[PDB]
Amino acid sequence: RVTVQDAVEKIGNRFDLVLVAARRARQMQVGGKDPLVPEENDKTTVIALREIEEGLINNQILDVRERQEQQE
Amino acid sequence: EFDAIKIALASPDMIRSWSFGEVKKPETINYRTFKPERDGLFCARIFGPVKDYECLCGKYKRLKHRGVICEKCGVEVTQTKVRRERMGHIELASPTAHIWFLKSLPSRIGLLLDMPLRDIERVLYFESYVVIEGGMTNLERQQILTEEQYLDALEEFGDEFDAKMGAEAIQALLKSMDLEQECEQLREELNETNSETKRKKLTKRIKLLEAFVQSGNKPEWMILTVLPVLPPDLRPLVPLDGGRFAASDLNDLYRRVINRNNRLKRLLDLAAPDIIVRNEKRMLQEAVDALLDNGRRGRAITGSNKRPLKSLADMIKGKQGRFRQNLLGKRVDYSGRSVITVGPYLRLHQCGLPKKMALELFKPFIYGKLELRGLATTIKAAKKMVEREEAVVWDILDEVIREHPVLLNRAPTLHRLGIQAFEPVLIEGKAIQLHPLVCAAYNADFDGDQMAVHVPLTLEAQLEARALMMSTNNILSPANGEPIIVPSQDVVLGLYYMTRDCVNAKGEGMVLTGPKEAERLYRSGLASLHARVKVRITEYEKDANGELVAKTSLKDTTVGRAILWMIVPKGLPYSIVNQALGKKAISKMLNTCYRILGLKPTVIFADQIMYTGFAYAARSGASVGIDDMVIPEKKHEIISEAEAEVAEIQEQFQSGLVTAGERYNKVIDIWAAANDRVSKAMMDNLQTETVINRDGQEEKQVSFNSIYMMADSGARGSAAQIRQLAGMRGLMAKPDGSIIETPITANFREGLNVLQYFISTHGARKGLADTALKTANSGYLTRRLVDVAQDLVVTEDDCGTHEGIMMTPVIEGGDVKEPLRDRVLGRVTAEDVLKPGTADILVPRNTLLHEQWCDLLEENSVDAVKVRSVVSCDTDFGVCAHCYGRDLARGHIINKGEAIGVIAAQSIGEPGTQLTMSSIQVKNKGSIKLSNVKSVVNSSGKLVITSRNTELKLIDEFGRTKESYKVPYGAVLAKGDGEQVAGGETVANWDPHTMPVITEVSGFVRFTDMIDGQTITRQTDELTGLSSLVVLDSAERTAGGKDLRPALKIVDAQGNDVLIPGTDMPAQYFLPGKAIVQLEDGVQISSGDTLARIPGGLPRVADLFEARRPKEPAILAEISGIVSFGKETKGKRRLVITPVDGSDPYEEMIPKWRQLNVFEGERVERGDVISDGPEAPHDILRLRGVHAVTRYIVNEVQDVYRLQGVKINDKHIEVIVRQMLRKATIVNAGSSDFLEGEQVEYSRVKIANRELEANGKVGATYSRDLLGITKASLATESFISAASFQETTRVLTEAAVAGKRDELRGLKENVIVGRLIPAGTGYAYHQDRMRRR
Amino acid sequence: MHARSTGSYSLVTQQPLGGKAQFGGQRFGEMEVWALEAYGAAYTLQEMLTVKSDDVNGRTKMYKNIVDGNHQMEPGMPESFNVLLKEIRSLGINIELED
DNA sequence: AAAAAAAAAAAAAAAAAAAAAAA
DNA sequence: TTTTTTTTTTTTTTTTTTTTTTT
Ligand SMILES: [Mg+2]
Ligand SMILES: [Zn+2]
Ligand SMILES: [Zn+2]
Repeated sequence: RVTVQDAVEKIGNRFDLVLVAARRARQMQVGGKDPLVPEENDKTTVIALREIEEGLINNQILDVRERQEQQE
Repeated sequence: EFDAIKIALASPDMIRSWSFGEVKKPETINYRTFKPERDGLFCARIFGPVKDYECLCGKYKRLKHRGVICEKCGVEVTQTKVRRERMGHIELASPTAHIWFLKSLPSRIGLLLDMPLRDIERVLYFESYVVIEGGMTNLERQQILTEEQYLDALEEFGDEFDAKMGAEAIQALLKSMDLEQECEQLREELNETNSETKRKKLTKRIKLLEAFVQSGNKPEWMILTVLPVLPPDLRPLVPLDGGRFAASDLNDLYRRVINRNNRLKRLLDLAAPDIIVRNEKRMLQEAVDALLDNGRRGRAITGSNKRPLKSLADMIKGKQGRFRQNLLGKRVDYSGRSVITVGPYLRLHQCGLPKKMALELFKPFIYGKLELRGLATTIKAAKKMVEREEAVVWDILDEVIREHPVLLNRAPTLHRLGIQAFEPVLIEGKAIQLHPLVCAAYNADFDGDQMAVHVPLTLEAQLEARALMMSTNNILSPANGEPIIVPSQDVVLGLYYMTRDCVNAKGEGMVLTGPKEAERLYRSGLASLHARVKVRITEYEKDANGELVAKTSLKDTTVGRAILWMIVPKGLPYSIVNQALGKKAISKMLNTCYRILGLKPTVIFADQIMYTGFAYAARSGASVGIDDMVIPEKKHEIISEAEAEVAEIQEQFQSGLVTAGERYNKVIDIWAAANDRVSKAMMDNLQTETVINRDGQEEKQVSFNSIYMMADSGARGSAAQIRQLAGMRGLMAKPDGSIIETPITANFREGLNVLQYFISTHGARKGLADTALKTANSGYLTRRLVDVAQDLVVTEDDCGTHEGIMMTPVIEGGDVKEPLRDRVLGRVTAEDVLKPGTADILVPRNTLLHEQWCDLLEENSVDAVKVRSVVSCDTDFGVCAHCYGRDLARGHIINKGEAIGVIAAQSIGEPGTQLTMSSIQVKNKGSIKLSNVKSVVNSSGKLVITSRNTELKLIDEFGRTKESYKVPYGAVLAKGDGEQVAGGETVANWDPHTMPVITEVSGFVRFTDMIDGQTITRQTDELTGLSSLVVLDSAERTAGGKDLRPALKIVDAQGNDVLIPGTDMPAQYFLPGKAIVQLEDGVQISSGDTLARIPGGLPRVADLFEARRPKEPAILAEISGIVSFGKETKGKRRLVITPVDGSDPYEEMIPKWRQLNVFEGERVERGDVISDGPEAPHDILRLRGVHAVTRYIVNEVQDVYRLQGVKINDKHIEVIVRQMLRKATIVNAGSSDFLEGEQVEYSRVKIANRELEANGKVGATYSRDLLGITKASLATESFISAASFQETTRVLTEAAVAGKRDELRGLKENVIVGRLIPAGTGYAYHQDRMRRR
Repeated sequence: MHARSTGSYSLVTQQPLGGKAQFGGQRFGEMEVWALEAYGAAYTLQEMLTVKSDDVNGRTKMYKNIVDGNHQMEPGMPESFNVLLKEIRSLGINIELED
């Protein structure tokens, strides 16, 4: 990835984008839980941004999954 | 994990609650062993174990009985670092006063007990017995007594009377006080008081009582009874190189205090005579004061030598003060440095980082990815592998830096772009390469400039460096919307060369194909690069709604132009590149690509333009041979003619026909004329001048001379400098500044002479020194601005107001420069834009004015639209997102959080060093418009203006103002309002000097009250050799005639007294003093008869921001009404204003020398300039109010910055203004405690009115007061910040006594304490944390 | 040129030792702090101030996370706040926290 | 008397007096 | 015409060598 304009409108704020992407990247770095999109030698953080742009990752989704496993 | 901070006076139980146990013995060590004597100053059980996870007894050992209090030695088993925080306390034998509240200067204890500092110190330091409940005696509670008076009091009433001497006496006084009764009585007195100083002191007392009431604090804690003791580590014992332990400097204070207190306990238990124990208490009070802050009350004690020793308070003061510590500067790790080197072949988001520096920055990352991969599992093996330069470590380092943004920071970081962040790509050697295009924001120049490389460690920081700061997400700089990735020096020369029309060259006259065959033609060398030829470019224009509509057609172009067209992305139209792309058209092309196809295509297109510019610049080989600085052949002839001219002028001056000054001015003028001639000649020889065959006859085309090619392209060097290279290099001003009479008559190509060059050195060195000084000047200005702007942060999505300023194109005296386009671009409209056609709403109310809406404004040509402004947004401690507009760094509306104060301050900063340290002729087609119009047909027949502040505008045929000129009073106006005035009319006309007394009607002159010899004099003016009457002022006229005012009760032809048209009173024109009444008595005047012949750099910006009042301010009419010269001759003339709408309450004195533009009696609206001259800002707020001080400050400073070359958007000045005037004086009691004399932050009074009107209460009115940025920074809303501005002890004392809770708001308190800077990621994090609660 | 990752630290300031003559890293002066504040970037500033200036525990923890392969700061108030708090509490001042 | 350790290398507070205003 | 209050303008106070202390 080079620019992050596509991710701005997906999470409108450009800072909540940063923290949400950091949440997903931390999940994908040591919290296992491989990315849902293929990687191209990309770091975990860029994969998080990529999936955010793909729309399949958002703060709501992360919270839903965290709550679901916290019920376990 | 820490919301707002609270500070308050500590209760003794609080102090004892801050300890595990009490110290009771002053001892340091055994001096034989390391024995921490029980209850010692470093007691093990009060502070912790000396060695980690140990008991002094040594029973338990190092983990097993962890966190166990040894039953024998009574010591926890924890790490030695626990010793760092375990506070202790020393119980005082007697209450002892706290010096800080005694000597806050003004003392808080003082007004708390409302006693003179002298007597309170007498009682405190044991030389007087205060009276305590004097009761039924001649003495009274507030009274004090010296020793003899106390003895006498004991003699007379020594049965029930009570009086004690010492700190404990002050404590008892504090026990005897009921602040509620004090509140009631002092508010009553404030109601009774009239003396403003009396009200001020009483309100100081009432604010004290308000503090103690609202705050939970109680005044009795002012007198300490338990002194806390810091943990031993924070006061390190620092053992000397011997058996003794060098007990710091504070520990010495503890030694003295503890010894004195133990001896006081001993004396109390033994009950020694009162004199000895009184002396002991005095010594203990002195010792405690010294412990608090030694050197404040008495002479500071010292250490071993005479040199004074510090104190606990010094820990909160000075450079080592732990308030201003994270601000001085931190040598951050993972840093770097290097010299810089150009980096073509890099993309626009890559920074070539050296190998030898990238294996010492990402070292730990290499360790991680190396040990994890198993190449060397143990860490020490990984270290020895990297230091062994083994080939695998290069691969691992490449992997880790695959995507791990680095931050490249230039030295002076004025802009917010000066910490841009790139991806790394590894080169060899040692030089931080750097993409060429991004050399502008940094401002580096590759002549030794050095940039530092930081790295973000934590994953959040990595995502920030890739999202918020990456070099490819900052095409638009903060201040000015247009791009700051703009092709600069060689890329533009390459583009220019690659597209230029040559009349005839190889490949002329043919039709090839689309661009591909054009590049094929050029590479093969068949067709020259410049070849006017038709090709088949196809353009994908966005004519349809978001659709690439493709159209192709045989279009003329140049072969090079077709070649360059391949780099333009799809969306742009072809004509975007068909000119000869300069530095202007190229930036316009790049900006258009931005607006039409978004961001990422602009980055791709900037890369491509830089590359295809460098390549063809090289293949051109544009080189500056000396022979291409052509000199005019007419130069010597023109200079000879100028020399003859000055010769004749000088000879004529020698004959006396022309004075020295006129001769000098004429000489310099003719030198300027000759210089213009030579400049035109050389610019004509350089430009054009290339005559060549076109395959038929000859014709001329724009030349290809490398100097002219550069200058026309705008690569580097405009017409002025090439003029200096070939034409005369001007007239260099002497060191004072006066222009030298004899200019330099030799360009650089020809030689200079010792005299001429020695002259040029003057201007050169003056320029250098002035730049060196303006460096620090701009630095100071930025610091003040960011000091008063850092408070803000965009924290509200919408304040839902309606009071947005109304923006109009700004007219510089007939020279409208900024249309409504810019100064309303993006900023959100407040009211729905209404088309000039009635009832036709153009755009809704709360809508963003992006480029298309601006285009709609242009097509409708709206001359005024109401735009929301941050100068007045209904928010508590921030500023509405909608009310700010676009961020002007990304385009969309500013998202919640992004700090604008430190955006503004820097944008109004960095472009500071660039800052340098009779009749109107209508020129356009339009109609006459007049503002503040009160005119009438004159005797001359044209017109006379009877209004002072009249202004004349030229409304174009579109119904839009274009030109505007301030019409002086008593001006001859040929036409009137509402008459067609095409481009060329000269309607405006007036005397540039003199202040004529025009009589708007006819009537015979009458010297009613103008007695000759007492008020006027029939003086024989020998200029025209005629007798004229001259009015005499108070000094010139007789004192007896002083009352006799020089009135002119004109009488009409019928002889009746001329009443002013529309008034019953006579037209008794009171002429001013020293006026020249040319007309005589019995002369029939006419309309407008003239009777009395009455006669940039940084500092300006700082003055405008610092609200520095002018030295001779223009005086305005504080209230609407008719003016009346009141009492005179009292040093300053007294002037009264009589509101015709109401009473006449307002009057004041004004200097006699300060001339008045208005006569004795004239109906003047408020704001009428009583006198002209420089205009103060603060009075504009006083009268015009907010939304007018804005349109003054923003207009003035943005004019000063538009003066030179820069473009500071108005949002930044507006937020600095908002921060400037966030405090208002209270106008009425309303229903809250707010006294009229009090001044409080405008937010506080705003919310006060909000909550009072929500209920049945009544709000308190206010008047917002302007404060200079230095003044505003001195003013504070957060005690940590004010601590950051020194006077730390005063701030702490005031906050503690007031119980002044402080928001962790604004970006300077959080940095000092160290939490998340609550602006961006920090702000979202904090709001999330609050939400989870 | 002068790189720096975890070289010799200072005496009393306990920051990384400054100066080219002793393996020093570039100084992060105030104006750069403003430069970061203008950007929303906060964690990078918070780490330029705490986990790479003086926080020994933070420094060690961050080094552990980096070598262990985890990119994560440790959320919590810098100990400098705690030192200042105890300094004030030395004086008879409550200086308590809030929510 | 020699050696070792500490520190040095204009702004504003207060008050006298002059001038205004009220009795 | 005399006294009191308020203003304002003037004054005065706030990394190396040497010095003081210790043996
Ligand atoms: Mg340079
Ligand atoms: Zn023990
Ligand atoms: Zn607003």
